[PDB]
Amino acid sequence: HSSGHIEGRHMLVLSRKINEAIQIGADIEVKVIAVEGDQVKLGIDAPKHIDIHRKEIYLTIQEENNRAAALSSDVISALSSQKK
Repeated sequence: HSSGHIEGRHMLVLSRKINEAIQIGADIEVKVIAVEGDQVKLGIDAPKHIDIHRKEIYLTIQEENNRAAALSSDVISALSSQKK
């Protein structure tokens, strides 16, 4: 009550056609290689922790998301139902 509530987790997709691994600031390290149709992308999933950075943000993944962002994919952008 007043916190103590699970605000879930988030996996924010980073598109990288290099299948390299992203190790930033010893907070986030992982390469989850997924099929984006014809694009290969990694994604960072976090237990909704706080995003630590130092001088200049080293993440820019979950701090762009942290709830519901659309990077290197664009789910629906305008009209999330898509009028069909």
